[PDB]
Order: sequence, then structure tokens, then C-alpha cells
Amino acid sequence: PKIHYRKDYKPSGFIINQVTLNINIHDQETIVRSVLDMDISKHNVGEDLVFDGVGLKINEISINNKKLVEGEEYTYDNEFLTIFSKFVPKSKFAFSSEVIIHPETNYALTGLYKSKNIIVSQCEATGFRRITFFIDRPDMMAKYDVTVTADKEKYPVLLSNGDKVNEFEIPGGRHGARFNDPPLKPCYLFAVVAGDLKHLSATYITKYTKKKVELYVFSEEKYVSKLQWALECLKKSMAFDEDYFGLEYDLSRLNLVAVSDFNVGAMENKGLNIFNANSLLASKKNSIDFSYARILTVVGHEYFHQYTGNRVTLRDWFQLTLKEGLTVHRENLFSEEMTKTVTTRLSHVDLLRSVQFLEDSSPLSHPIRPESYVSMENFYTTTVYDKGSEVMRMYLTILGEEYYKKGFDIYIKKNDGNTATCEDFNYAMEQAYKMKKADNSANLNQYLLWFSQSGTPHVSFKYNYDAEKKQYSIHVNQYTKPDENQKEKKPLFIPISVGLINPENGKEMISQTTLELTKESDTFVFNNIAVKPIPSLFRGFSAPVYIEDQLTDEERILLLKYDSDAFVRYNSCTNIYMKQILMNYNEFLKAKNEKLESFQLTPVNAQFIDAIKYLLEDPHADAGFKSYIVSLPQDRYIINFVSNLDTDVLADTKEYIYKQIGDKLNDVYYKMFKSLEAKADDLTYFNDESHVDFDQMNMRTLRNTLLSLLSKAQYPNILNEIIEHSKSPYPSNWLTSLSVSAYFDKYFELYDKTYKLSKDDELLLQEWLKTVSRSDRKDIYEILKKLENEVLKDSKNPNDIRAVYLPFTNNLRRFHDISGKGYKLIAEVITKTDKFNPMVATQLCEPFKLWNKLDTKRQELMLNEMNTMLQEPQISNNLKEYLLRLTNK
Ligand SMILES: CC(C)(C)C(=O)N[C@@H](C(=O)NO)c1ccc(-n2cccn2)cc1
Ligand SMILES: [Zn+2]
Repeated sequence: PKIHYRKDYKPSGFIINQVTLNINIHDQETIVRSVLDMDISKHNVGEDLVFDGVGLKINEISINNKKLVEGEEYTYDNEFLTIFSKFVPKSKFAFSSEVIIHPETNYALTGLYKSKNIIVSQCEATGFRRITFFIDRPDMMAKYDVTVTADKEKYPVLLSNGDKVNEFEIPGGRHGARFNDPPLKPCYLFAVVAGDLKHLSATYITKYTKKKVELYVFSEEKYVSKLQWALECLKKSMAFDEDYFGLEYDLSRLNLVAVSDFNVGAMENKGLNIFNANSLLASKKNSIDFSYARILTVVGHEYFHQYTGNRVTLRDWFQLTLKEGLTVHRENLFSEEMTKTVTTRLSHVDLLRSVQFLEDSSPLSHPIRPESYVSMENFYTTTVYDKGSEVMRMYLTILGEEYYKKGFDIYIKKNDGNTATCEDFNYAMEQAYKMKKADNSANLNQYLLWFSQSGTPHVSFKYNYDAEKKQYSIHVNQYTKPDENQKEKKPLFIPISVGLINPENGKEMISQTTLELTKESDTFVFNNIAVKPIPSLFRGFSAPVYIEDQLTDEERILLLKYDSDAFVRYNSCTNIYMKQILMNYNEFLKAKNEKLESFQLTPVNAQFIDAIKYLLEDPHADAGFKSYIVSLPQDRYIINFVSNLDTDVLADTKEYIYKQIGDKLNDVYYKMFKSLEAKADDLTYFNDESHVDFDQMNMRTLRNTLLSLLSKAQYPNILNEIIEHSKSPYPSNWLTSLSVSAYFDKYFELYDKTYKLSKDDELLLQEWLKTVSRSDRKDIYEILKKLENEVLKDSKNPNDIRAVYLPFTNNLRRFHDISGKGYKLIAEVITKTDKFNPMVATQLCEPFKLWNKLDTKRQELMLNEMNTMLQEPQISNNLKEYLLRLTNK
């Protein structure tokens, strides 16, 4: 088990200037001929020439056209090719090889592999070494000349990086295409696609240089009609980078390709972007609403990789957050601008405070720039990506738009055509910071702690108001809990976007203000404050922290009703819920522990319920926001606030609170569900694939959320509404009818009905599987077994496997069954999956990430299953390391 350390970075003793590839695809094998035009670097010390090379079958290797022999001149152990230094030349030389690989049986979906009837590659982070020998690290920049050959009937469309410079026929019904890509690039950006691909195309003319750019979106013939939205999103992405950042696309063509078998969302490769089909393809008849925001963000994400990727490459993989955090941040800016709905930002905050906060207090906790790794495939985390983006976002919050866009330009210019680090980015933003403060002594050295320090900071508040002085004070304290990464946590640079709300008319009292907290504690004072304000803190969620506002529920309700900032309204609601949840939880827990025959529960705040009704009945209020306030905080958000969480007791707590609110607002819920129908289910643009209305989709979200609440509560004759819902042409609607019908006898009837609607579309069926998997059924285990035997079977498609099992793991009452049957089931699935796809196996370990936060019995059950998984003789390095770190072993 080798461990790479960030402090151990040293440049290669070798140089690769030119790569010349010949990839010959055949029925039962793929032959890869490679010539590497190499040289000796200034850091060389006469060491052995060591190439990365995993699972390569050597036909022959050479240096300067002379064949090398095994044992005397080189050794190969299926991981590293070692050529002894005495046989390594002193100056410019040519290394060549011919290996055999097998994309057909490559079920790990890394390197070159076959997805249905498409040959496709995935080289990030260390996948290129699975195709041919190379010094597989991102700082090895080279030129690429790639030739691909295959059977024309099976693979008429051949794609790779750069320009297609030659097409030719080959005896035996075969053909070739040659691609030349002159600009330097790292090997993880290499890509190749072969298949019977159909496409939609368009020409984009750039804003400034008026350059014409060919846009292509590819898929298998069956789903070519689902390519339209992707093309529109690409156009949107190009326009946005031109209008906001003032950047145009550098190349003359851009290809997007959908494949059915993909480990993640998508991949950026210079001009050739490859996507999980579920993140590129959609139609209104065959997709749920979520696909449309999903495709927008993922297409945007891969597009925004281009500009920066063309000018600055990572020095090493420890700087991953520099390219991913920044791109997710640009992606988020894009999406917020495109959707023009406040729930877009809210959803990102929702995901961070649930999934990433869990990770950051788990034994897997790490900084966005880690100090070490064993497997790079476990490096791509919500911390690196989503906390990373929040850290990138805070630069904009501190600097403002003008000085941010300015510090961004400094970063590009200063690091053009070379490898950079996170500190290079901080340095550039520091130059903008000095200029903003108009004092050249200003610095952002403390800000670097955001990169090196793990864990989520806690920010708490106390207040004072002097009526006679008209003086208002905000006392702020920050704290980060020590962990395995740092014994002593340092104070961070925390930007606190604030406003002060006049409680008697709801007006803003002060201008836009961002408090800069740089110490463990500070007191911020405001003069000329005519009345006691209600503080609106961390507007837009301006720092990735735990917020302890120390407000009363009455104060929180007034923010919820009258504040101008969506997040603070949403957070105020969240805080009211959390206070109620913790109170009722402890009450239920005491009853259980003391075996009480009778006990009391604290009712939900009546004024809070009044506030919800007020907002729901406001026709000028946002439908998306409304769906958030009638929903309790996510379980994974809640668990960060409870020690030794009894999942049954939490389930009882949620049930009580939902019923409390339902017993008061169910009539309002029903009235709204009916009145929203017209606008939410409007069919005017149902056959226009380029017309996407995010507000309308939010209305459907509200309706489906309300329907769920009404179905659970068994509202009189709601089954009628459920049945009529199933007849809706919108998949979001008729899949909702399935899940909410779980509380009725008509469930298995809609099960069959929605299955027939879903089975002839690959992606739609996967959404059906998800819906079934997440269904609130008492017989969910028998239902899962049915899915395995009748639909899923022995599929190795990651989308299929994730769809069947992951939603079920969110079933608080059932997955966490006290017998451990749920833990045992998922562990069996992880072990089975690990045999062919280690990455997806690790993804399936997701529910275990909170193992040490549960009650003692459930802790023991999960730990038992993880130790059982760890003792599998054939366990992958990926899963092994992941479980070793998670179990603190
Ligand atoms: C959907 C999302 C934006 C999270 C995504 O697909 N991200 C890509 C990415 O950065 N594309 O440019 C991504 C996610 C995980 C990996 N990865 C995970 C393990 C090894 N690589 C690679 C790429
Ligand atoms: Zn990315």
C-alpha cells in the first residue's frame, strides 16, 4: 500500500514531447501501438526509466527501434514497466511498444472500455496507463498524434482530440481516422470514441472574434431525439462565459458524447466531452424534471473546464480542488443565472450541509487540498468539489464582481502555459485584495487555511442594543473541532454577509455589508440604528460553516416572513425545525429509555405554522421556496446535531412533527395542489424540447411535495387525485403517483402501470427503479428482491445498480432495521460490485459514512459488516483503503 505525500513532489527525470498512437480495435482484442519521443530532464540523476502500465499485455517494447528483452533489460509486473538505467539513453530517444488490451471485458469502466455498442475512454485520473505505457501524471505535457482503426459497420464514427486530418479505408471491411492535436496536454485529457453514433449539430459564432464553432452532440441512434436540450445548454454555456467572464471557446469544434455505462457524471477532454447518458439525454415524455437542471449543470461544468484547462494544468493531483472547485463555482454561477430561481442556490447549500458536512465530521474528513492519498479514485469527493466551490465562491464575496473578475485575469496571465498550485490562485486574488482595500500591505495569507484545514467551522452570535445610543453590536465567535488532521485549529478568514431588518416594517436598515471575521472572536458595532433590529446573517450562505444565530423562534419567523435574502429565510425555517426536532427527539428518547407508560411531547410552534400558511397562501411567493418550508431538514443534516442517533426515535420525531403541521394545514395543502394544476401541468411547450421553464418545474415540485404530505396523512379521497396524477404526461408526475400510492392498496397496480411506461427507455427505467427503491413500503425488502430477479438481474451498468440500492439506503426506518438486514444487504451488493467495478463499490459505501454517529447497537452492526467486507480476499485496493480510513484502522 503505497502512500503519496504532497510534500514529496519532485519533477520527473524524464520528458515526453510527442505521442504517436495507433489504436486498432478488433472483435476480441484491441492493439495499441505507441511511439513516445522522449528526452532527459534537468532533474535526472541516472535513474531507471519507469512507466506506468496496468494490465497491459506486452507484444514488444523498444528503444530507438531495437527490441528490449525481459529480465535483462526490463521488468514488468502488470503495474510498472522498469527499464534499467544502463539501457536508457542520455539524450533524445524514441520509446515504442505494442500492447494488447480488451475493452470488451473492461467492466471497471476505466481506460479503454466498451459501453453497449460504443468504444469509449476514461483516463482521469490514472486511466491512460490502462491503455498504454506512460509517465501517467498531469505535469507531463506532450503533443498527440492519434490513429484509430475499426470495423466500419460496427464503428463508422471515430473521434479523438484535435483535428481529424485523414480518413482511409482498410482491407477487410475496416477503416481508420487520424487525429492531430498540436497543443500540449496531460495524458488524462486524452480521449477516443468509436461507435455507430448519430448526432445533432449547430454552428456558434463567437462574440468577439466572430469565429464559427461547430457544435456536435452524439448518442446511439435509439435516443438521438433526446439530444436537443444538451445542444441548447452548450450554447448557453458559451454565451455565459462570453458575457460574464468575457472568454470565447478556443477551438473550432466541440463534441459531446453520451454513453450508457459511466462511473460519474461526465468528463472534460479537449474538444471531446464524454457524458453519462443520464446527464446529457432528456425528453419531456421520457424524463423527470430533474434531468433538465442536471444536464444544464453538467454540460456547463465540462464547458467551463476548457478555458482554464487550455492555459493552466495542475502540478499534481493534490491541487485537484483548484480546477474542480473553481469549475463547480463557475458552474453554479451559470446555473443560478440560467434558472433565475432562488432554489438553485438553496439546493447547493442543501447538498453541502447534508452530504459534505457529514463527510467533514466523519473519519474520512480531509481538507480540500489533502496532504496524502493511496488511491486517486477516492480523491474526488464532495469536500474537494463542493466545499472547494464554496471556498472559490468566498473570493467573489470578499472581492465583489469587479475585483474578482480582475484577480481571475491575474491568475490566468501569471500562470499561462505552466503548472499551478492553489497558492498561485490565492496570490492572484491577494493582488486584487490589495487593490480593493487601496493599501498594498493587505494580504490573504490566513485565507490559505481554507485549503489546508479540515472540518466545518462553527460560528455563533450574541447581540446587544442600546436604545438611547441607537447603537447595535454583533459579537461573533468561530470554532473548529479538532480532528485527526489538526490538533490545534486556527481561526479562518470568514466573510459574513449581513443585513439588519427593522422588525416593525421589514425594511433594510443598513447597506450591503460583509463582515470580515479573522480572529477567534470579534465585536462589530453599528451606530445610528433607530430601533432594535433582527440580524440577517450569512446572506446567500456566505461561508461554509455551522451557523448558530442564537435567535428566538419569533425573531426567526419574522425573518422567514420579511427578510430579503432567500437563504436566511430558508435557514431561519431550518433552525426553527431543528430546535423542534431536537426537543421532540429527546422527549421520545427519554420515553423509550425509561420505558414510560405515558409522557408529553412539545407541540410545534403555532406561530410558525401560521407563518407557513401565510407564505403558502401568498400568490406572489415562489413555488420552489414553498416546497422547502413544508419539508423537514434532511436526515443527514439532522444527524450532525445528535450523538448516538437512534434512527427509530428520529423517525418517530419526524412523523410527529409532520402530523402536527398536517393537522393544521392539510386543507391548505389540498387547496393549493388543486389550484396549481393548471400552470404546473401546462402542455403548451411539451413538444418543444428547447423550451424549459424552471418556475413551472418548481410548481410541479410543490404539487408533488404537497401530494406526498397529503397521501401520508391519508387525506379524505386523496387516492382519486393520486390516480388522476398517474395519467399525467409528465414523468415527474406519474412517477410521483407511484411513490405516494405506497400508502394505499393501489400501489402494485401503479407499479405495473409505471413499469410499462418506463421499460422501453433506458434512462426512464432507471428513474422508475429509483422511485420503487425509495417507496415508503413495509414490504420494501421483498420488493427489492423482486427488482433484482425481474429487472436488474446481473447488470453491470452503474446507473442500474445505483438506482436500485442507493435510494433505499435513505429509508430511515427500513434501511436502519435493527436486525442489520439492510446493512447486510448493501454490504453484499458492495462486495459483489467490487469484483468488476471498485469505484462504484466505493460509491455504494455511502450509507456507512455515518456509522459512528448512530446508536451503539447500529454502530456495532455497521462496523461488523464493514469488517466482513474488509476480510474479502479479493477486495480491491480502492474499497480496502476507503473502508480502512472509514473504520479508523
Ligand atoms: C457531476 C459532476 C460535476 C460531479 C462530475 O461528473 N464531475 C466530474 C468532473 O469533474 N468532470 O469534469 C468527475 C467526477 C468524479 C471523477 N472521478 C471520480 C473518481 C475519479 N474521477 C471524475 C470527474
Ligand atoms: Zn470537473
